[PDB]
Amino acid sequence: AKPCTVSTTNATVDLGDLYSFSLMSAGAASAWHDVALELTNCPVGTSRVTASFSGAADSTGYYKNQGTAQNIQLELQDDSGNTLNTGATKTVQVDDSSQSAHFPLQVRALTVNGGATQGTIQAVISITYTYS
Amino acid sequence: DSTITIRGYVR
Ligand SMILES: [Y+3]
Repeated sequence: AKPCTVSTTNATVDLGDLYSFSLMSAGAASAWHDVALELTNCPVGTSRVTASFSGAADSTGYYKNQGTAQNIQLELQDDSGNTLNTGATKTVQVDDSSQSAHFPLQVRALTVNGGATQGTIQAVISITYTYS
Repeated sequence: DSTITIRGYVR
């Protein structure tokens, strides 16, 4: 099927400042941050959009922090609570009333082993779309 | 097609 038009070329998630005392215990994390991927001008005949997520992951399985902060990972989930680690895919239905598709996602920082250290948090997740 | 950039700091 023909591809829709990518509306969300860039999406920035600013976690802001997180303190080490709130990231000391294993499993501790930051608050959830809304992130949406939107497609438009979907051609007639194209009813499904599949997003493929890809990014550098560390030994924990989550997205590796390319920043200086140690013992910190990044997690991407859909609005249903399902984790979308690197290699994961998600399929949504196209809205034929507006010819668009949307991917309501959530992003947060977390420390799997706890003991997060001072430093920066940086990570980039690439998304590629397939249509049917 | 899309890029999600995550940024922040740990104090
Ligand atoms: Y949400």
